[PDB]
Amino acid sequence: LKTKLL
Amino acid sequence: MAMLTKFESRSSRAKGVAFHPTQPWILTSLHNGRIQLWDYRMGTLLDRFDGHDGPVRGIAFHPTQPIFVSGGDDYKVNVWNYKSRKLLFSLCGHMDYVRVCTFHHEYPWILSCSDDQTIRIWNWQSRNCIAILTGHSHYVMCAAFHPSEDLIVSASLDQTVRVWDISGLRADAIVKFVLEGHDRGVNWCAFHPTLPLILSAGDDRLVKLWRMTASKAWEVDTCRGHFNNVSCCLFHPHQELILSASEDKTIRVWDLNRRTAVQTFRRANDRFWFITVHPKLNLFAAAHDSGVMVFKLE
Repeated sequence: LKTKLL
Repeated sequence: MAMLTKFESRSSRAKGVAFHPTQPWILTSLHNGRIQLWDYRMGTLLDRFDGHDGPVRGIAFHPTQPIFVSGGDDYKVNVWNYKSRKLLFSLCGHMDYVRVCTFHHEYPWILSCSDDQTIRIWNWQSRNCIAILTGHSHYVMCAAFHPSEDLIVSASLDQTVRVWDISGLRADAIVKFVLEGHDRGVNWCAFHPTLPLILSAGDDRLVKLWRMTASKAWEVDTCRGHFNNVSCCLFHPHQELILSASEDKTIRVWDLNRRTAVQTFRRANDRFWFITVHPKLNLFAAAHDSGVMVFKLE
């Protein structure tokens, strides 16, 4: 559901 | 090309880095929510600032005032005075993670962009939002002011790069170009300091170079290499070179006019997230999974 969390 | 490493911080993952204009300091904003201030001449942690919950992706010094700005996954844009060592105020307004924040080189503005699909411009003296640029249909991963013209370039997971006319230095903003070419999300964009060129970096493992006229814009060429997402890219300010950094654990240098590979620098086990250049010196910094490196090239 969210991306680019790193 | 040779890398002359001047300083390495060892830490948990770093996301953003900012060079002070006159002192030998960098701010490094961390995934753990802390902001570190390092003296890279001595290798000392001068201070640490705690004012966000979660990652701090955006970080930037003001060019002349003792201020820095930070932007976080808590959606806040924070303005700090590093001399008094105080958080001055928070610009809340964004409705999802902040990906970038920076000061304008002349006007009292802060630029930020966000997963909420907007780019926002704030006046830091009046502490209000003066512009909200809409149009992207997914996260805005990067936005930057042009150094001499009233333009902003932005990059989005919607697979586009946009150039915006900001007008309204004195509606406020209109999209001038929409650049399509990347087959996947775009993570970063940059203006060349003097030529009408733009660089972008994507989840397609590519760095692309684009050129602008007064009326048109198109893709020039592609830097091929990288074997994972390209996190960041920039133009070398003093040589005809392109720099990029990637989750494939490399920083790569390419010729600007040919896009041929010049040099690849690797780390054994650290993804790269961000690269920046000192606003006055030939000095570069890169953020990765294990900290930040500050270096010169040849």
